[PDB]
Amino acid sequence: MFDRYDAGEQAVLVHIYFTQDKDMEDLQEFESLVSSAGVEALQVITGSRKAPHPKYFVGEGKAVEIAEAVKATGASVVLFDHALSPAQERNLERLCECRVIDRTGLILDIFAQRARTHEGKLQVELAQLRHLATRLVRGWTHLERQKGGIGLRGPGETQLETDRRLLRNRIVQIQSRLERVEKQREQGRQSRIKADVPTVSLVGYTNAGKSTLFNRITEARVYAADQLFATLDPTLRRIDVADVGETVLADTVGFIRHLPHDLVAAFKATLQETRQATLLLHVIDAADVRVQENIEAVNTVLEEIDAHEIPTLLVMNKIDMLEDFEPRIDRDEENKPNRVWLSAQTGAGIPQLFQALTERLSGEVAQHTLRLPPQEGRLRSRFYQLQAIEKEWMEEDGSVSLQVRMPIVDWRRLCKQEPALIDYLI
Amino acid sequence: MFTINAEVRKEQGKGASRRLRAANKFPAIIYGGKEAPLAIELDHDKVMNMQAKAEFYSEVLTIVVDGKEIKVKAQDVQRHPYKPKLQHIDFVRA
Amino acid sequence: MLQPKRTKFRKMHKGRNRGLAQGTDVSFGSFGLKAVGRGRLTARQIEAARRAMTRAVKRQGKIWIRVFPDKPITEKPLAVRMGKGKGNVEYWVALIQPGKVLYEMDGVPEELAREAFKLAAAKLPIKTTFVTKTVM
Amino acid sequence: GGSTRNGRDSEAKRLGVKRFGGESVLAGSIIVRQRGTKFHAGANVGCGRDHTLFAKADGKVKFEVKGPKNRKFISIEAE
RNA sequence: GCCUGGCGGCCGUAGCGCGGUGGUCCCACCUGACCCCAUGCCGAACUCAGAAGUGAAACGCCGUAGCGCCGAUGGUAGUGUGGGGUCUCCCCAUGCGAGAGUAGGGAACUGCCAGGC
RNA sequence: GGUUCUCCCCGAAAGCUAUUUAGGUAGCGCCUCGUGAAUUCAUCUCCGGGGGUAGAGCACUGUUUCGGCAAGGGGGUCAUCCCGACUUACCAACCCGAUGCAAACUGCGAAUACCGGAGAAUGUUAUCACGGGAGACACACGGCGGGUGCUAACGUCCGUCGUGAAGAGGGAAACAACCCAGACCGCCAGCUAAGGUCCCAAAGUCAUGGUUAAGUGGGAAACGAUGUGGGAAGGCCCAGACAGCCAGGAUGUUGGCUUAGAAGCAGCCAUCAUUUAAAGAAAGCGUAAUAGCUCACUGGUCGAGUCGGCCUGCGCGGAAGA
RNA sequence: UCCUCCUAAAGAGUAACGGAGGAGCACGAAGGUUGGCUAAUCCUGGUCGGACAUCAGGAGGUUAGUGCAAUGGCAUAAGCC
RNA sequence: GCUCAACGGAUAAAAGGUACUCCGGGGAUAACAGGCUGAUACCGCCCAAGAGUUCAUAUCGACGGCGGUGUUUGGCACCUCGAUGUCGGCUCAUCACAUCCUGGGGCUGAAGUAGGUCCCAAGGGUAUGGCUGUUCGCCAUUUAAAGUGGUACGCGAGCUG
Repeated sequence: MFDRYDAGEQAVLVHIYFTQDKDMEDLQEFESLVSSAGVEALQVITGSRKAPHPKYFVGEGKAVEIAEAVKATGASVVLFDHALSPAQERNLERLCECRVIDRTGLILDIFAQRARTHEGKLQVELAQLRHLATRLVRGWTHLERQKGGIGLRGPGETQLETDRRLLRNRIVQIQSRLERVEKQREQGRQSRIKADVPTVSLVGYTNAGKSTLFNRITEARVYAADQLFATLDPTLRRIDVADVGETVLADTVGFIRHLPHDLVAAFKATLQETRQATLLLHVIDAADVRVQENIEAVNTVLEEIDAHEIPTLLVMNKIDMLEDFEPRIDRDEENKPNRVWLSAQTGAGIPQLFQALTERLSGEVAQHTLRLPPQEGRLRSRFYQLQAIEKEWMEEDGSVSLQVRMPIVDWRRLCKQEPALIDYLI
Repeated sequence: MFTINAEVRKEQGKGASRRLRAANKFPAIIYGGKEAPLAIELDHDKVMNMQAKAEFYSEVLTIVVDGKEIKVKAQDVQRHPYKPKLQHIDFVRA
Repeated sequence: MLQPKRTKFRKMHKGRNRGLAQGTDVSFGSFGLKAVGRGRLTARQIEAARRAMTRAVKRQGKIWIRVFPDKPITEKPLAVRMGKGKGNVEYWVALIQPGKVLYEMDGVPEELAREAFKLAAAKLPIKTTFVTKTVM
Repeated sequence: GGSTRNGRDSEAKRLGVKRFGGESVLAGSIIVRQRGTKFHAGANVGCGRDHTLFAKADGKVKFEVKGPKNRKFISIEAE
C-alpha cells in the first residue's frame, strides 16, 4: 500500500532487536539507532528472560506493562522486541487496543527511510514482501470476513492458496527486478575494472567513521551524524597515490549489529561488487564494550558475501580515541605484512595508511631499475604525462631510475620474438 | 506620437464585444467627468504594440474618434487571462 | 507537505472547477509561471516544481508560491466495496483555473527565470507559460 | 463515527407575497425562527410565538424596509 | 424673516475624526438635600428644592474629505431558450446581466409645534 | 406459469408516506367513466413581491503567501532585570499595505423558477369538487445541476427535462433510451425535417475561394520537430545584407600553484591596445608541453535577401494484441 | 424516534451504509409584569495579585451572553439585576 | 402505568444448528466465465537532481508528469440460478509480438572473447527428472533456447479425478 506509518509518531521502547540470546546485553545499541529511527526515549520498558509463550511470546505481566506503557504514552504502535510468530502477534494486537508492528517491520521502516535509490528500495521491498508474507494470513482473515468465504468455484485449490500464489508471483516479479539490478551492477563492474585499476570497497559497522575515512582520503563531503545508516549510497571519487598511482573507493552500506540473513541476502542480490572487488577496505570499530562479538558477526557477514576472503585493509577505529598505542611507519619487510591499527577517521593515521597502500600493492624494496631504451624522450614525456615524479634523478651514463616499475610487462615487450641482431645488451 | 484611430461603437454588449474580438478589435471606454462617456473600438495589434512600451501608460495619449482629436490617459486595463491579448481599456480624459 | 495546519472540516466535497482564475497578474515579483489550462495540482507537484526552480537559480533571488493546496482529495483503498462512508483523506490539492499565476520570482535574470520556470513546467501536469511584470 | 442523521421540516418560509388578499389571521411567514429580519409593524403586532407573522386584519401584504437598522417589516393594509 | 427645545418622517451623500464658534432665550453642567425618592456603598446615576457661577465638558452650528458611506458608463463573470465542438469543459445566436474596481459624489434633507430678536 | 371472439374512444406508473416493510399491501399523486361549478386552468405581457443559488468577495468563521516591528517569549554577552548597555543580524502577536481558498463563510447578488393581481388572443372547460372502476408503488438511458466513486463504468443515489417503457416511420453501417417526426384506411400523386447527392444506394464527379500530402479524413496525451498556410511586430543592409571559403589573432599577457606542464589543460590573481581595413591575462573542443579550428574585422567581388521569437489554421512523430 | 447545518439547484420539498454535531431534559423560577442596566477584548496605575482575579480612567462597540447541539435570532433587547 | 428505543407499537410471553435437508421463486442477488471500467498491475514515453575519475542520457535513473494494454488484485451486478461443470495434469492445438534461440542492425564506459542497451523481424524451434494435488516455486542435469501473454485463467457430448 502507498499509505505508510506517520513519521514522528510516539512509540514505546520495549523493542530493542533481541535483548537476549542474540548479540549480547545491548539495550543502548538499539536505543541509539531507534532514536535515529525517530521515536524519543520518553519511557523505556525492559524485560529479562522473557518467556516465549505460545500465546503471546511474552508473559502477561509484561504484556500488561507494555500495554499500559503504550496507552499511557498514547503511542500509535505497540512494540515487541523479539521476532515472534504472526499468530502470537495477532493475539497480542487483539489483546491491545492498538496493533503491534514487528521488529523486522520497524527495521524495514528505518531502512526505507534511509534508502534514497530504487536499488536500495528494491532490496527493502523484497524484505518487506518477506515480512508481510509472514503476517499476511492473520491480516487476510479479516478480509475473508468481508469475503464470507466466497470464491469456492473457479480456483479448485484450497482457500488462500490462490492468494499465496499471487504473493509468489510478487516474489517472481521482484526476483526479475533484482536480477535486472544485478545486471546493471555487473555492467558497472565491467566499467570500473580495466585490469590495471585497483578498487577498494568500504565496509564495516555502520556510521563507524568509515565514511569519514573516505572524506579525509578523497576530500569529498560525506554525511556523518549520530544516526546509523547515515551513509548508504556508494560514491566513487578518484584519488592519487605516490606509489599505488590511481585507485578508487566505493562506500558500501555497512551492517547493523547482527544483520538479519534476509537483509544480507537482499543486499547481496542487489550488489555483487563486494565479492567482485579486488581489494577490500574494512573498517572495524570498537564502539561496543565487547568488540570481539562485533568482529565475529561482521566477519561472518563478510564471509557470507565472500568479501573477507578478499584481502581486507583493516582499519582499527576508536584506537586513536583511546591512544593506547600509536601508528608508526617502519620498513620491516618489503611486503610489510602488519595489521594496520590506524584510526584515520580523524585523519591521524593517513601517512601510515599511505605506507599501507604500499603494503597492499606489490611493494618490493630492492626495486631493480629497468634497462633504458635508446629512445628515452618519448618515455620521459609519457612519464610526465602519466605521473610526474616528486623527485627526478639521473644515474651515470644517462640512466633514469624511478619508483614506478613494470618489470614483467617490460620483459614481454622487450623480449618476446625480437631478433636482437644489434645485441646492445651482451 | 501615441495616437490611435478608434471607431465609435454602433452596437454595445456581450455579443458585440465577442464579435469585435473575433474581428480583431477590442472595446474601450473614455470617461471625462465633465461630459458623456464615449465607447470605442480599436485594433488589438496596434494597441498591444504600443502597450508593450511603458510610455503608453506614463504620459498622455491621443485618440482620433470621428475627427475629434481627444487627449486622454490610460486608467484601467483588462487583459485576457491565459493569452497575450487584452480585452478592454478604460480611459480618463486629460 | 504544504497542507493547512488547522482545517474546519476534515473532508470536502468534490466540486467542479471554476471558469477562470483570479490572481492572474504578477505582483510579488518580476517573473512568473501562469497556467494556461484547467486542472488539479497536487502538493507533491507544487513541491517538485519549487525544488526544480530553486536548484536552477542556486539560492539566488526569491521564489513565491502563489497557490496553496487546501482541497482534501479522498481516496478509497483497494479491495473495498462501495458505500460505507466517504474515503479517508489521502492528499491535498489546489484547483488551478486558466490564467492562474502560480510561481513568482525575482533577483535572477530573465533567462535564468525562463529556464527555472520551464523546469517547473515539466513537473506540473497543467500547461503553463512565462509571464512578466507590466505597468498598468 | 456515523454521520447520517437529519431532522425533517416541510415549511419554514414566507407564504403571502405582498399581493395576497390574506383574510383574518393568515400566516405571512411561518417558522421563520427570527424576529428582526422579518418583524411586524402594520397590522399592530403579529409574531406571537415561534415568530410566525399573522395578519391582524384582512387586507393586502406589504413588504418594506424601515428603521435605523434597515430591517424589513411585514405589514397588512386594510381596505 | 434669525436661532434653541420637543416629537416624527428618512435610515452612513445621515457617521466618526480635525479646527473654530455659542450663552444662564433654550439646553447641559452647576448649589444643597434629616423633605419626595434613591444607591447590594455609591445626592455616581434617580429624584426634589434652587440661590451664585460656567459654556469648560456635553450639546448645537460652521468650515475641513482624513476616513467610513454612496457610486455610474464601459468591460467581465453568470444564466433562460435554441444550436454546435462534446477529456472533466467551452463556443454561437438571442434575452437578461452581476459583484469587484473606476471616474465622480459626499461634511444631510424634510414636517409640525413651543420659547427668544 | 397460463388465461381463449371483434371493433371504437381515453390512457397511466415504476413516486411520497407507513408497514415483522423492502418482489406484498393501504392512503395520496397519476389513468378512466358520470354529475356540477366560475372566463375557473395554461401560454404571453405588465405590475407586486420574498430569497441568499450560480457568480463574486475576504468584514466575519476558519485557511493562505509576501513586505513592514517587538507587548511578551529561545536568547547575544546577562547567578548585568541594570528601575536602561543595545529591547541580538530569532519568533514581531494584535496591527498595516499587497494575493488567493471554501458545502457546512457573506459588508454584495443575478438568470431562472415560485407566488399574487390585471389584460387580450388561443385551447373540444384543459381547472376544481364529489361519486363508480382501476393499474402502479422492479424503472432504463440521454441532457443539465449535484452527492458518492477515480471529475471510473452501460456504476450508485437525488432534483429537472426528453425519450423508451406503452411509439411505428426516416437518419446514426447494424443500434429500446441519441437526431428528425407522432402511423384511421387506401393511392404506381406532389413538398419537406434530420441526414445526404462518386458506385453499392435515391439525389451535384455542383459553382466559387482557401487548407492539408497523412489515406489526415477514418482511435489516443505530455512531449518533440527548418512540414505547410496566414498575420502583427523586431535586427541587418548596396556609408554593401546571410552561411562555408582564403590572411591576421601579441612573446611585455608564457608569471606562480599536483615542477625541467604553467598558461587557456583542478584553482586563483588578469583583461594595456602599442604599429586597431581588422588582433582573446584565449570562449569551447583541445594539443605529449610544443600544435590547431571557429569567431571580434576588412577584399572576399558568391550580390537581395537573411536571422530568431509571438499568435493562428491544418498536417507529422509519439501510437504495440491476441 | 426527534432536533440543527450542508448536500438541496435564491418558494416548498428532495436520496445514499453522504459530510458534521445533539436530545430521551431543566426551572414554581431560569415563569408573568413593572422598574433599571448593558457586554467581548486591549492599554495605563495600584493589597501578601502574579499570562489570569477585586478596583479607577481611555480605547472597542456586542467581536459578549443565551440552562444545554447547530442555525436563525436578539438594543424596544429575548442578555443582566 | 410503554428503553412498546425495531420509537405508526405483531403477543402478556420466544435462542440457535442443518454438510441429512426439503419446497416455491430470483440472474430482482454473491460464486465460475463473459461484459463496462482500469484505481491497482504490466509496458512505454516526458523533465533530468545525480551515480558514473571528470561527463545527466554507455548503463541506471531522484522528486514529479503523460499515456498504452486488458494483463494481475479490485469496482459494478448487464447475461445465464425451468443448471454456462471447479483448479491441475494427459492428448491436440491456434493466435498476438511487449522476441528466449536462430536472422539483420545502431550506440557502447564495444581491443579480441564475452557483454549491456535499443531498433527491425513471428519462418521455424523453444527440455527430462526429485518434491508437492499443485499453476507455481525450489532443486539435479541438460540445451542454441528451455519466451511472455490471448484463446469460457484454450481443451471434462476428448481422458483423468
